[PDB]
Amino acid sequence: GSTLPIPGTPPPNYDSL
Amino acid sequence: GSPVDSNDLGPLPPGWEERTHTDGRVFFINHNIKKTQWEDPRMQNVAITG
Repeated sequence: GSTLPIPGTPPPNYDSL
Repeated sequence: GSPVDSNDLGPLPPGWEERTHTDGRVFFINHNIKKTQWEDPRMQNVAITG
């Protein structure tokens, strides 16, 4: 039940990578 | 088509990196101020100064 392909928030931050 | 250095960079811009998203789509990420983006920064260009 995803549907939403693009939420709006950018990819994973470098700090979290 | 039309081989020229009009709007081509190759391995992304300086300080940037091509990272693979959890969905498979490779996004762009800069190492200057640690900030990634879905859009293409190397593509959004059509002018310079020389």
